[PDB]
Amino acid sequence: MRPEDIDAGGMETVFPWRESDGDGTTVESEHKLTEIAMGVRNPVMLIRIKP
Amino acid sequence: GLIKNPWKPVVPTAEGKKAVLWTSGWTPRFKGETIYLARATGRPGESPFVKMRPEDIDAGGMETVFPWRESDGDGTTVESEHKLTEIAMGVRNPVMLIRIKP
Amino acid sequence: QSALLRTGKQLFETSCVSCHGANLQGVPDRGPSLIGTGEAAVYFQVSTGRMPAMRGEAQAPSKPPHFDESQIDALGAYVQANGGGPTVPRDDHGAVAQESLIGGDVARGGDLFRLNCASCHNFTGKGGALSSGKYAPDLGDANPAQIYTAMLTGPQNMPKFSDRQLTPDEKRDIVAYVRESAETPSYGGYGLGGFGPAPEGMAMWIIGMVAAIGVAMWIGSRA
Amino acid sequence: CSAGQISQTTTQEPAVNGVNAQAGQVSLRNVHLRAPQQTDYVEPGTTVELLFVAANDSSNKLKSITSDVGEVTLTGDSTVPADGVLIVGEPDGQIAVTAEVELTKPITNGLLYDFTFTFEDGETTVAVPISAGEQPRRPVPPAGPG
Amino acid sequence: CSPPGETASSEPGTTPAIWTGSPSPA
Ligand SMILES: CCCCCCCCCCCCCCCC(=O)OC[C@H]1O[C@H](O[C@@H]2[C@H](O)[C@@H](O)[C@H](O)[C@@H](O[C@H]3O[C@H](CO)[C@@H](O)[C@H](O)[C@@H]3O)[C@@H]2OP(=O)(O)OC[C@@H](COC(=O)CCCCCCCC[C@H](C)CCCCCCCC)OC(=O)CCCCCCCCCCCCCCC)[C@@H](O)[C@@H](O)[C@@H]1O
Ligand SMILES: CCCCCCCCCCCCCCCC(=O)OC[C@H]1O[C@H](O[C@@H]2[C@H](O)[C@@H](O)[C@H](O)[C@@H](O[C@H]3O[C@H](CO)[C@@H](O)[C@H](O)[C@@H]3O)[C@@H]2OP(=O)(O)OC[C@@H](COC(=O)CCCCCCCC[C@H](C)CCCCCCCC)OC(=O)CCCCCCCCCCCCCCC)[C@@H](O)[C@@H](O)[C@@H]1O
Ligand SMILES: CC(C)=CCC/C(C)=C/CC/C(C)=C/CC/C(C)=C/CC/C(C)=C\CC/C(C)=C/CC/C(C)=C/CC/C(C)=C/CC/C(C)=C/CC1=C(C)C(=O)c2ccccc2C1=O
Ligand SMILES: CC(C)=CCC/C(C)=C/CC/C(C)=C/CC/C(C)=C\CC/C(C)=C/CC/C(C)=C/CC/C(C)=C/CC/C(C)=C/CC/C(C)=C/CC1=C(C)C(=O)c2ccccc2C1=O
Ligand SMILES: CCCCCCCCCCCCCCCC(=O)O[C@H](COC(=O)CCCCCCC[C@@H](C)CCCCCCCCC)COP(=O)(O)O[C@H]1[C@H](O)[C@H](O)[C@@H](O)[C@@H](O)[C@@H]1O
Ligand code: HEC
Ligand code: HEC
Repeated sequence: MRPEDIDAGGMETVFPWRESDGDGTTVESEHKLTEIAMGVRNPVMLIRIKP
Repeated sequence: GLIKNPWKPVVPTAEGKKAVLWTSGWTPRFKGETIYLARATGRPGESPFVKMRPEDIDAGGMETVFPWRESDGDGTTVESEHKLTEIAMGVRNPVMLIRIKP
Repeated sequence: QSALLRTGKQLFETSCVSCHGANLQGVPDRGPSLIGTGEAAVYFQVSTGRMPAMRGEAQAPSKPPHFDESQIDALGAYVQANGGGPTVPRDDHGAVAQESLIGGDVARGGDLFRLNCASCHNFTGKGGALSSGKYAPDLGDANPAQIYTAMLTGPQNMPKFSDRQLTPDEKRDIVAYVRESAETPSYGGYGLGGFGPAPEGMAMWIIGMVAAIGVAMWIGSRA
Repeated sequence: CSAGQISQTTTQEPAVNGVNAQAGQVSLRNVHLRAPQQTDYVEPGTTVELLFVAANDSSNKLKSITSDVGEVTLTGDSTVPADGVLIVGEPDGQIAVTAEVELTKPITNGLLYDFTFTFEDGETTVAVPISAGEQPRRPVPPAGPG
Repeated sequence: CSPPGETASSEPGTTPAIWTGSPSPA
């Protein structure tokens, strides 16, 4: 995702993603993506503040 | 709640829906379908079923073979990972192939 | 070697000619022909002591070997020169390969053994009974070369696995599994043979119940 | 009980990938065809090889092979000594008589094809198989996801 | 009793034809 995606006054939930695990098509990638969605300290809120 | 009709058509074949006990993995799903005799060679992550030739088994040998279609294969993805498991866990799937001395 | 072929022939006419023929063509109703068997068959049958056989029963047993390594090689080379066939794998020094036959992957060897070999032999390589007077022996005595050559040729009612059916890489894993499952100690106490419910039941009846009844008889009274 | 007239051990055939048919005072052993295959058939026009060993026990005999899958051609002495044998084919593993076949009709491994072996005194039909020796497993192209 | 439909024959039988295979699901 890009900085231009969020409007001023919006909020999004974001997760940590590496290049090494994308496209959970294979079984190993599905396991890796399941791991980063069930992390108890993973989710982050991204906020854009009005100028 | 635990009473079920066993003679209920649930299995799709080349002749419509049929009961479980009349079918197996070798039943054609459409007319002219090619079912290969595959063998278990490698690890689950290394294409567990591969094709075979008449030249591989010699006189006085025996091999275990399974029904394998071109529509499954490798098991690299998650879609073909649950299709290669149903083949190996089928109740009526395994076949013994023997070669008789001339 | 020319000098090794002739020393292997003089060993044959004194031990083998009675049941296999002068031309290796087989004596009817005493023994089969030896054309096309190779030196792998000879190695397996002579090293383990099965040959020469002593009578005709349901199955020829194993026993102490009659010849040594040099004589075994001579006999093998003499047989190989009369039709070809499989050969025993060697090492870099021209000796029989033992250490080089052990594979890396024991898990793949294990599940190959469980599918191909555990039916006749046991889970871990113990005995198993066959039709009428026949059986599959224990695998706890054979060196890697013997294990390799057993499934390359097909000794008896045991099938043969060609190099195309089981490639000479899966065979190494199988032999590794067989060799490892024989030298690993039991966890949790004495193995009790490694057969399962039958030795366990007998041990129960002959130890636990005997001790319990003895203790009861000690505590209690008679008449 | 297992050591009577009928014995389970004395009747065992050798595992050799070949036939052990007899003829007139001649025993033929390890009779097979060499034809390295690439597809479902071995097309006509290709030449293939016939291999066997002929043994007799006591002073000479001539021989000639005929078949129906093309024509068989012999090259060599093609006679048997008293206490010796005649080796024609050298199967892979051995460290000169040769039998070649023109193969008018296509052949495939798994089936049996009739060959007639005729001597100066005896003649038999054999119905030989095809055997591959020390040839390794041929590569199979990998599959996809499906 | 003996199972009906389990009988030996004396018919020669022919060698199977080469498999062609209809291309796609009908
Ligand atoms: C309330 C009390 C309850 C508790 C009681 C328990 C007491 C018993 C044991 C004591 C506990 C010790 C704990 C430490 C365990 C340990 O450290 O672990 C050692 C290893 O030990 C075995 O390794 C042997 C080698 O060391 C290995 O090198 C080798 O590889 C391996 O070989 C296997 O594997 C191969 C594959 O390669 C195969 O080829 C091969 O065949 C085999 O399978 C070997 O095994 P194995 O032969 O079992 O040893 C045999 C045992 C033999 O046990 C026994 O006494 C038998 C116990 C059970 C008896 C019950 C049977 C009942 C029968 C009925 C009577 C039948 C008849 C009645 C019915 C009909 C009635 C009507 C007539 O001792 C011997 O050696 C010789 C005998 C000496 C032992 C004597 C001690 C106790 C005896 C009791 C009486 C004393 C009198 C004097 C005696 C001298 C394997 O287990 C290994 O896993 C294991 O790792
Ligand atoms: C105890 C004292 C009392 C006295 C009575 C008995 C004493 C001795 C008499 C026994 C007879 C001689 C036996 C030796 C001969 C022998 O060695 O045999 C030949 C060969 O034979 C096998 O092949 C058959 C051919 O040779 C092959 O050509 C052929 O092909 C093959 O055919 C099969 O195989 C083929 C594929 O090859 C298939 O094509 C084919 O279809 C088929 O399947 C053959 O085999 P098959 O027919 O199975 O058997 C047939 C053999 C099999 O041997 C046998 O004697 C069988 C052995 C069992 C003996 C009977 C035991 C009796 C029980 C006790 C008396 C009870 C105890 C009570 C205690 C007292 C209590 C006190 C109060 O002939 C017989 O039955 C012989 C008949 C004689 C038996 C008579 C006894 C019954 C009468 C009752 C008397 C009661 C007394 C008191 C009452 C008051 C071969 O392979 C080899 O092994 C073997 O070499
Ligand atoms: C299938 C069936 C119906 C069973 C009966 C079959 C049958 C005919 C039985 C014969 C068994 C025998 C003993 C065979 C040998 C020949 C023989 C001597 C015959 C009879 C001799 C005779 C008539 C007179 C002698 C007098 C006499 C009292 C003899 C003693 C014989 C005895 C007591 C032997 C034991 C018998 C027997 C069947 C025992 C079973 C025990 C079992 C099942 C245990 C299995 C077992 C095993 C296999 C282990 O590996 C093991 C390893 C480490 C610890 C424990 C065990 C263990 O318990
Ligand atoms: C006493 C009785 C059975 C009542 C009769 C009632 C009756 C007539 C009703 C009809 C029922 C019918 C039709 C009968 C058939 C019975 C049947 C098919 C099974 C039903 C189950 C059942 C009733 C089981 C009870 C069996 C029973 C009472 C056994 C007692 C054994 C006793 C008293 C022995 C103790 C002495 C002792 C410590 C012995 C030393 C050790 C030995 C050698 C014991 C024998 C022994 C045993 C018992 C094993 O099971 C065993 C299993 C695996 C390996 C070895 C052994 C073994 O050695
Ligand atoms: C004293 C104890 C027993 C007392 C017996 C007194 C009678 C009481 C039982 C009567 C209950 C009848 C229920 C009627 C419903 C009905 O009509 O069932 C149909 C088929 O009708 C029929 O032919 C009826 C035939 C009844 C005879 C068969 C019973 C005799 C045998 C089977 C013994 C049964 C005991 C079971 C043992 C239990 C194991 C634990 C010990 C098939 O339905 P089905 O296509 O499977 O669709 C549904 C799914 O969708 C849904 O998931 C679910 O699986 C079902 O609801 C299913 O019905
Ligand atoms: C008569 C008894 C003998 C003698 C003196 C020898 N052999 Fe052995 N042999 C015999 C039989 C009946 C059988 C077949 C059944 C079984 O295998 O027990 C065999 C088998 C062999 C084999 C296996 C061949 C195969 O794979 O087809 C070999 C390699 C073999 N025998 C070798 C051999 C040698 C080198 C002998 C001289 C020391 C010898 N046998 C003696 C019966 C008999
Ligand atoms: C049933 C038939 C089988 C199967 C499927 C396998 N084996 Fe085993 N085997 C069997 C018999 C009846 C015999 C005895 C033959 C003889 O004594 O002539 C054997 C022998 C062996 C041996 C040699 C014996 C030894 O010295 O301990 C080995 C090493 C062996 N068998 C191993 C083995 C393996 C690795 C198998 C699967 C890959 C296998 N066998 C299959 C019976 C049968």
